[PDB]
Amino acid sequence: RHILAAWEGISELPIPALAAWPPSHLRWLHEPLDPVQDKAWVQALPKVELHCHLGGFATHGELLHKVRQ
Amino acid sequence: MRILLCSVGTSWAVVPEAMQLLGSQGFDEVHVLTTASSKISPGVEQLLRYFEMHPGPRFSISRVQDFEDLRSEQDHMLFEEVLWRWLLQRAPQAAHRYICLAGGYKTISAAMQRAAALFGACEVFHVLCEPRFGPQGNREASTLEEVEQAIATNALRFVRLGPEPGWPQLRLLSAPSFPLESTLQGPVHWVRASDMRLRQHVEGVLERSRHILAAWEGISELPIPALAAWPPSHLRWLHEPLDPVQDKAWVQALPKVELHCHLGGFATHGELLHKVRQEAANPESLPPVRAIPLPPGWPIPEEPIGLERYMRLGDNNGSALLKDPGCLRAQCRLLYEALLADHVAYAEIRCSPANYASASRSPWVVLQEIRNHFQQAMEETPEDRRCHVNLLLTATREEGGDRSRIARHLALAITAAEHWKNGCRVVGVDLAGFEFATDFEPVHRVGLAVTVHAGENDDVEGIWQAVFKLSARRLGHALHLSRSPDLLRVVAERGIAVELCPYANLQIKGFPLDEEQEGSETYPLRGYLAAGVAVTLNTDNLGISQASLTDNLLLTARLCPGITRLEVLKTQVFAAQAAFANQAERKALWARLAQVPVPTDTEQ
Amino acid sequence: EAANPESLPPVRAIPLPPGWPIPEEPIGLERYMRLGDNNGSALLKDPGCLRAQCRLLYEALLADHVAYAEIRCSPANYASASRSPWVVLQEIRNHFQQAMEETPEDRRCHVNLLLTATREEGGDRSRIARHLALAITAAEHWKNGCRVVGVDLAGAAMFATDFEPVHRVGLAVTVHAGENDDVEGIWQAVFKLSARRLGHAL
Amino acid sequence: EHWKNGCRVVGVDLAGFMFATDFEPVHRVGLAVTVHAGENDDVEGIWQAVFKLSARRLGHAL
Ligand SMILES: Nc1ncnc2c1ncn2[C@@H]1O[C@H](COP(=O)(O)OP(=O)(O)OP(=O)(O)O)[C@@H](O)[C@H]1O
Ligand SMILES: Nc1ncnc2c1ncn2[C@@H]1O[C@H](COP(=O)(O)OP(=O)(O)OP(=O)(O)O)[C@@H](O)[C@H]1O
Ligand SMILES: [Mg+2]
Ligand SMILES: [Zn+2]
Repeated sequence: RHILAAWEGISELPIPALAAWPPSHLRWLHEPLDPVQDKAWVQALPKVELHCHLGGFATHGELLHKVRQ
Repeated sequence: MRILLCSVGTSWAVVPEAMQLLGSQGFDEVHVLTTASSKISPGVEQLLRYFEMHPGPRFSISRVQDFEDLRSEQDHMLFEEVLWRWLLQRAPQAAHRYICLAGGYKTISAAMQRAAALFGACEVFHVLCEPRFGPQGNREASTLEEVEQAIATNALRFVRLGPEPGWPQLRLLSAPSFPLESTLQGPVHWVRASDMRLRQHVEGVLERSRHILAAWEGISELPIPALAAWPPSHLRWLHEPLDPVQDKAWVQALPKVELHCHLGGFATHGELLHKVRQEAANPESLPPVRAIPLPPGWPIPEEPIGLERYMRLGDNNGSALLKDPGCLRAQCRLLYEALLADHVAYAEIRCSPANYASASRSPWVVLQEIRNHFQQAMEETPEDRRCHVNLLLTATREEGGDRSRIARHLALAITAAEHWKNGCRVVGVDLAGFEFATDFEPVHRVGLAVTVHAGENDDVEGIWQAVFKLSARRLGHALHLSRSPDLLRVVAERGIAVELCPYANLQIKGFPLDEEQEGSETYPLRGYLAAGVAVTLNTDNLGISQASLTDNLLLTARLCPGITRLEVLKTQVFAAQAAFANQAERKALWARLAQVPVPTDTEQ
Repeated sequence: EAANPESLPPVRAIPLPPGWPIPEEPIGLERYMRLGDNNGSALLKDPGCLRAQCRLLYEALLADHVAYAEIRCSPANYASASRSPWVVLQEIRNHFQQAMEETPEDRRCHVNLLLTATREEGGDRSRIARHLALAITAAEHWKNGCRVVGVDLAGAAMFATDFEPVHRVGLAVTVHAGENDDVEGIWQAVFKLSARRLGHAL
Repeated sequence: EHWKNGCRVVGVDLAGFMFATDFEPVHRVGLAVTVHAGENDDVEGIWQAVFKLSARRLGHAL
């Protein structure tokens, strides 16, 4: 059901696996992002990092103390 | 709102008992579909009597005039069609749709179940009544008093099979598109169906959905998403080697993309040359028709003839001939006609307006005339079949000659880039030479795309300089990429398209044809494809080569052994992505590409 | 005479230094440029305001008895999303050609055009490229009447600009001398840019 | 060229160059270049990174 319903307009979805998503979930995906309420969904997302300096990771706090130890 | 579309046959008690599935709430309105058999009459009067009292819900009766008994299968098909039409009409929404299948024949009950599956029903139940009624108390309620007793004694067990959403494609079918012929006869409706379009539409939708679900798995390996709706046999046919002969008609119908085509090499001989000459404005200035003999076996020469002979093979048209306005107009119109005959959806033509300028006609005038001829030809064609033409300016490097033409062409391109923002546009410059970086910073500063045209050399330094010095977004005739793994990897990574002209390459350079397996001299098309390079197949010169885009796509089957048809579709997609078009033209091209011809020889 | 009076910018208030035209003290170049901010690209993007400028200017040369003039224009500064730089130049040329032909051939001031490729304070050399390409395109287009006769280099990038193409099409080059005493600048104009005239070489 | 599996060196990021004279060797060997923008609100640097440094990514191009 879900795949056929979302088949029309499948080139507008970044990940092609989103077609099998329920239509209500796709409508939610098309709604503005909520930082307070969407913390868990973003936290569980598989992400790609392309800009991260190694020398600016543990610059203060417990991480810095661990690095020094 | 809550409706209940029930079925009545010899037993009319189904409807009154079905009127209590919810209980005290009942149904705001109910309907019944049955046959026109005479035996169904007394049940109809009993139902009307039952409706006389408890007239809370709405009431109506519909019988099929062409289906009474179960003595035929065509009658069964007609009954199914009428049931679907009546469900569409008397039940606009399945969310507010309660369906009862207790009444009707066994085939009738199956029809209600199948219709609920196809079009969806908010809830499907089956009404039951204990036989503790009637004489002897061994028969179920079959009269008004007995029906009320059953409804008043809780003698009706209701089995609900659960909601049933149906098919997304079968939930947006409005009844007005499937009208049912009704004839008011008293307090009942006599419904009839004209055509069986509904059943054919449902069957086609179901088959297409099954094909889509079967192809869902490998949806990222299909160049065009619309290929998932093909039958699995078709998708298997698409993975087999391309047949140069049997597949001619399938390739001829493909919507193709042309990226490497020269305006001056189109009508170089034959009848097209004579038509172009006849169109001339002043027939006296026409140069005499030189005698240029084609090599034996043309367009497939026995041995390669190099680039100088190939270029000289088209001296009857071009700079000396297109200086006539009428000849230029005929050239443009005939080129657009040839593009239309090949089903090309997007084409980039290469022109040298400075070569066609005269005392009274500046390069700007020639360029404007070419652009307006192509735009007028485009506008004279239906949008569904219209080939979109864009223009590239060729800034060639003469052998120690006129270097002012390069400057004139670059300035012309930079000006035409802003001049036109719709229809036929000037989208880039073709650099046939350097195979000079200072001359092209202005080209990059205004957003013009650059394509470098390799020729008469097999060096990788030229390709390296074009990629990293000229910032070329496409490469023409880069037949020696495999000879440098770093260069090939860079080309694949940066997404630089490679323009290949099968016939032109074969005639100028020469490659083995119809071999068995890929040797060290085979055409590099499949080696490039396996390396991740965006490869596009083009014509170069329609006239000098005597080959169309279809002919080149077919010859790829002999230059490359085992090349599949999915590979030609991939080349078309690569060309669509590598075109210098804007968002609107790109959308139109992608809409056109989504219509691939259906194979006809999928039987082996 | 604006065609779209609903788009004309408000008439900014610009005060002239006391003693104009003869100031009591040199006001520099930056203050000089700002003094003309009520006209130019602000007003000349209007098709109707670009005619009054071209006609109110030709009758100022007639009242001064000028016999030959070369006007410096920047057609790319007046180009909108619907009027390309070539359309603006196409119009400036024909607004001067039309005015010339409507004057008796005895008091007719002959007007030619120079395209000013001004160095920009953003490194944005796209404007330079468009003007140089426009001048090369208009050099061959018009052989009679009003003509584009050269480019005005009002300003190291130009030495990396490859001004050779303008030389190959027969265009002349004029260079404004910078506000600094850059003797090394006038040297490169004569021998690198092949300038045939020098502006403000004091 | 040393490593071909696992963790690899896939490119270099220029951090304030517009000057690609000493970068032809990196493009020759196939190393991708990402140009990292500075605190200056200039667009000429972006043009040089795109066409002079042949950058494939841009950092903080605001
Ligand atoms: N957000 C940033 N913008 C610009 N430069 C940065 C930024 N973050 C780090 N850098 C610079 O990147 C350079 C190299 O990166 P990295 O942080 O890994 O080096 P480092 O020697 O450990 O850093 P540092 O001594 O500056 O903390 C450092 O010199 C730092 O100045
Ligand atoms: N296959 C090719 N390989 C390399 N250069 C080519 C090829 N085909 C055309 N050219 C170059 O393109 C230039 C302009 O292309 P076009 O075919 O439109 O020629 P033209 O304007 O008719 O002039 P002419 O045929 O007299 O050279 C030609 O002068 C030729 O130098
Ligand atoms: Mg001003
Ligand atoms: Zn070619």
